[PDB]
Amino acid sequence: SGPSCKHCKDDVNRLCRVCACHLCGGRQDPDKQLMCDECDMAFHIYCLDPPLSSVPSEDEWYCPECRND
Amino acid sequence: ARTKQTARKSTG
Ligand SMILES: [Zn+2]
Ligand SMILES: [Zn+2]
Ligand SMILES: [Zn+2]
Repeated sequence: SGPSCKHCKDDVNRLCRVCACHLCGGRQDPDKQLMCDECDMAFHIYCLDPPLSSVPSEDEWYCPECRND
Repeated sequence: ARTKQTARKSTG
């Protein structure tokens, strides 16, 4: 499954949940978008702005469900 | 990992 959206061209006028926020799909501090490379799912960490304020991109990161394997 | 900053995109 490549990162490209075969169902979304990421138009500037329209926001895509796969390339943006799935929970709200809105523009909010997009630079702080966190996503698990194994999945195209991200976290409301930028929308909610929780104490985490940390980016695990330093190394490969897996979403909580990935580990629930 | 896959940070994917996501370029700015809105109805703006
Ligand atoms: Zn997309
Ligand atoms: Zn959101
Ligand atoms: Zn995952």
